[PDB]
Amino acid sequence: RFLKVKNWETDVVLTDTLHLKSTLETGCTEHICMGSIMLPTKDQLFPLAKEFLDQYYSSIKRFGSKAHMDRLEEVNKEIESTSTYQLKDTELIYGAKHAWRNASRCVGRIQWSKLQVFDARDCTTAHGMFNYICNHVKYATNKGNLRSAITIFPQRTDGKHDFRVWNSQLIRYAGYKQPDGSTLGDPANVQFTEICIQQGWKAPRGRFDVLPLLLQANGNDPELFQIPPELVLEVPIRHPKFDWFKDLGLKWYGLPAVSNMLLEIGGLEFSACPFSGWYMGTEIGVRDYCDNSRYNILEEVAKKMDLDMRKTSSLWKDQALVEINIAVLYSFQSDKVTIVDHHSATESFIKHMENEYRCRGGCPADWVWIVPPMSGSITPVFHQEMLNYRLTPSFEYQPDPWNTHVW
Amino acid sequence: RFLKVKNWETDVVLTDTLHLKSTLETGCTEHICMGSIMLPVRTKDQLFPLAKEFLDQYYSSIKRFGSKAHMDRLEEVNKEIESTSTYQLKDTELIYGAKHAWRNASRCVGRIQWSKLQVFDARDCTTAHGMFNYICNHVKYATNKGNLRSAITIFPQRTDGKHDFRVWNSQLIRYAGYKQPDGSTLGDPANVQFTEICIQQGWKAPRGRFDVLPLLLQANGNDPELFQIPPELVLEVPIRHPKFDWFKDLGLKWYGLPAVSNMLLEIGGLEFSACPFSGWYMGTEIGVRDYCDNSRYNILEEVAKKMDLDMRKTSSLWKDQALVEINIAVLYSFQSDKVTIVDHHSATESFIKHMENEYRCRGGCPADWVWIVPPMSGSITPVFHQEMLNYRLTPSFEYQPDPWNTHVWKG
Ligand code: HEM
Ligand code: HEM
Ligand SMILES: N=C(Nc1cccc(OCCOc2cccc(NC(=N)c3cccs3)c2)c1)c1cccs1
Ligand SMILES: N=C(Nc1cccc(OCCOc2cccc(NC(=N)c3cccs3)c2)c1)c1cccs1
Ligand SMILES: C[C@H](O)[C@H](O)[C@H]1CNc2nc(N)[nH]c(=O)c2N1
Ligand SMILES: C[C@H](O)[C@H](O)[C@H]1CNc2nc(N)[nH]c(=O)c2N1
Ligand SMILES: [Zn+2]
Repeated sequence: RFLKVKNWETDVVLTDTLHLKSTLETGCTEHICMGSIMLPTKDQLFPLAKEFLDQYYSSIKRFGSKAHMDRLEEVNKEIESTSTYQLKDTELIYGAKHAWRNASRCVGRIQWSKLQVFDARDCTTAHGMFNYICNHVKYATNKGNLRSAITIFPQRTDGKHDFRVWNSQLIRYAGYKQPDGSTLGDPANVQFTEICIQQGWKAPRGRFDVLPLLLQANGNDPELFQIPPELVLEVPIRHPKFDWFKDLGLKWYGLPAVSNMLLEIGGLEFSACPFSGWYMGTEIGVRDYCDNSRYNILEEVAKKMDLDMRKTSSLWKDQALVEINIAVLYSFQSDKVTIVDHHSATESFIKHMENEYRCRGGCPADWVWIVPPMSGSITPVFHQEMLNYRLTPSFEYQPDPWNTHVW
Repeated sequence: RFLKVKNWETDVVLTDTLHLKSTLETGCTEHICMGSIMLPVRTKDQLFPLAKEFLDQYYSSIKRFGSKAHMDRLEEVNKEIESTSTYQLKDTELIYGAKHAWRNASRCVGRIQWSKLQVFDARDCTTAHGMFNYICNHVKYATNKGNLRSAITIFPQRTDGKHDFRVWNSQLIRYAGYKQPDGSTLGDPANVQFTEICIQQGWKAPRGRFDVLPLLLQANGNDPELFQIPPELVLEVPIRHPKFDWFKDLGLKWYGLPAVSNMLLEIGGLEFSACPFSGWYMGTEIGVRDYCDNSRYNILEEVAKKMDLDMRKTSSLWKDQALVEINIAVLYSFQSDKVTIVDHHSATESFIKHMENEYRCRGGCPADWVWIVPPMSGSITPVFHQEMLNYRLTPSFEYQPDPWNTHVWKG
């Protein structure tokens, strides 16, 4: 019931009790571990509301105070009557920060309590959503000095009136499958790029075309909007030693802003809740550039490096991978856009884990996601046992809106 | 129940039914995942069903399930268990069992090779001197002058738990570690505790950085005894780099034969506490873990210095750059010396094909992602993008406690 996790590099042992408040389910059973699988009513709501308000009033040292019991009563009445309820701003801010705090796949959680929350619950149209999103982008970008932020649109009601950002992130590059047969731009978004075009977007038809936003208010059909390019901070990618590198023509955007997730607070569902922080360098240089299904440039870079590409055992993929990643880090740093390297982010996370064990009794952590996609064992997280369990408030996946929306 | 796994690079979907034959536990539940936790005497009572399960499997594999040979063997084993409280495997069953334990090893990326395993039956062994002799023959046969051949040597099974056969070494060939009075370590930090046991037991330690440890062998529950493996039997590779000439001057070498000797082999409920097995190395095992772990030889800094990387900020990725060079060096040295090694691209690719084949022919392939994904360059290997299901089949290899922790000294 009280579980230990060991670091094998340092022998440090931490004791986890926090998991015993695990509300949701993992995918795993006594018989089968699913640790590597990507995705394994009025009276439903009151338990959920109560559990949440209990931890809220607990966090501000007021558990079992008149104000506590009075708020339980009030929410109880509102549910009983309206079949939902509204969070106070304070509860909203706390819930959002905790959804991030509880994100077991997130290495960047040392930062969890410095989160700017933009309350967009009064939003009614896609234009209003667009306004809110531009403001969020400008605020978070902050001329390169990135600041974490979330903008929270109205909660689900009867589930026919959902707010959705159809983009998977606010800022992504377009994907076009060509008469050629290959893929121009980013193949991850080919489907979304066509949904945009079939909706009316005019594609500059290049390799790094910032996609238009595609926004759905109150259950209506989504609308297209171009983010002011002055709001979209981009970084040309160059190497501190290879001058031919620039000629590959690589760029990336400064602001990662996840916009397809569902935020659950006290049983309430926020289906549009775009949030942003900043990149760990390997996200761009390992995954975005080098995944076979992505910009897949390893082969191109290895050539320019004139590595021996004759045999996998020369480790040419590996040598290139590193250079690409030194470049990404160098470029962002040079242009003074916030980025973190995987060494630094993982050391931060170990420090964060320690804090959370000490101050909270634990820290849900998904090793499969926390270990960076390169250089795993030379980062301290590789040697750290983690326990993964699901706490609420949380961020959850939700189906792509096109697979649900009725026109 | 039918379970699906997807590969996110290829969209290939596989269906697992094999997980339904899974007996043992994972550590996980509906409410917690222990997927990254390194480690999460039987009566007749429990022995009967385990023996039967195993013999049903064995008799299915040979296409004789429900045969008279199948039933007779069931009766015979059953009679032996209630007469003697245990039983003996036939040679054929032992061989099949050891093969299947390997095939069922979900942390093993090398399983494409599972069916080519040389099994050495050391069940007539009675003394530590006998064990030394078996282990020398295994080392020589496996090494095969650099052209490595997989093998396992199976010493007698557990009886009452007071008569265990154990190899105290964690692998047959491993380098000494010595903690110095100044807090630093000479040789391999992973082996300090074992090295000290050896010295205590009377080993005269050369006290250098690459001293091959003596075998420490326990027969029949007796106190263990020390033996030196003949040096002529220990194949080693000096480490050099194909472009970096100062690399040899780092003074590194490694042994060619990885041979694990501290695991427990479980077959039909029988427990084989000494079952050293060997194959060959994946390059990263030496180049990433053995040399570059902070708690191991930890040569990353010295290598980085000599490459003259900028070591003042981690975001230079100097650690990453040096790691790759060390690993290129390991593969180059082994290949140049004609000692079998496999790089992590080639091994993980083979594993993916093995895995798809296993889904087709067997209905599944238990696989531990945490262990199967290499310790460098994860996402540029096809296993990183492969969803895997982890579950436990027998026959199996299991952990067991280090014997110095449980042994009753006879004196
Ligand atoms: C402050 C800078 C931040 C850094 C460096 C950081 C780092 C990361 C990284 C590297 C991943 C894995 C992503 C992938 O492989 O696609 C991740 C996942 C995640 N992060 Fe953080 N993060 C940061 C801020 C945040 C913020 C502000 C939130 C929410 C408020 C958050 C919530 C999550 C969630 C929900 C996931 C998992 C997404 C999924 O499961 O697909 N992150 N983060
Ligand atoms: C034939 C060449 C082979 C290669 C390249 C190979 C590769 C590997 C590698 C890289 C690991 C991870 C080890 C670590 O990180 O320490 C591993 C684990 C394992 N392998 Fe294989 N292997 C091979 C043959 C075998 C054989 C012959 C057996 C048994 C007959 C075996 C059984 C296992 C087991 C039980 C583990 C898990 C160890 C543990 O849980 O600590 N391997 N193998
Ligand atoms: N990239 C793919 N798909 C895909 C398509 C569209 C979006 C997408 O995003 C994955 C989620 O990305 C995240 C999630 C959380 C955090 C981050 N990275 C960040 N640093 C932050 C985002 C927001 C705050 S921090 C990125 C992934 C695929 C490759 C191979 C098969 S599918
Ligand atoms: N390396 C450590 N300890 C340690 C000591 C002695 C042995 C040891 O080995 C770990 C397991 O080793 C394996 C297991 C299975 C396969 C392999 N590698 C192989 N290619 C094969 C070995 C035998 C057949 S194939 C290595 C690990 C530690 C570092 C930090 C904390 S503990
Ligand atoms: C805590 C974690 O499970 C531990 O450090 C693991 C991670 N993955 C591993 N994978 C392999 N192949 N070998 C290992 O020793 C480890 N160590
Ligand atoms: C199948 C496997 O779980 C999947 O490829 C995961 C592995 N670990 C990951 N880790 C991170 N951080 N991001 C990812 O997209 C993935 N992909
Ligand atoms: Zn699990």
